[PDB]
Amino acid sequence: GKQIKLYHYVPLLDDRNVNDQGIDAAGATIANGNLYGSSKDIGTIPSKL
Amino acid sequence: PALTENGGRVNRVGFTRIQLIGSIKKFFYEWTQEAMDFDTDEELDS
Repeated sequence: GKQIKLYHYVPLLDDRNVNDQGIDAAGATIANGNLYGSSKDIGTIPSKL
Repeated sequence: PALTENGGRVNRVGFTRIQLIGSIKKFFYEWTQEAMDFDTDEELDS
């Protein structure tokens, strides 16, 4: 054809890693599959570590 | 065809000939460079 397709793998903590695979330490299926998500806030990450 | 001792102009015959007749009488395709190039099958021309 006349098109070019690529692939760019988003890292782990980048907020672009939206995943269905999410479970917190309590075992509940959370929606944020990228751990804390590089929110850069120590108000959340200690909880989301 | 009979005859007799005297002979003479008795049995004249003829011939003919027939005729025949015949004849001779008597398709293209086009394509674009973009068609051949951006096609999946590279043997399309063949």
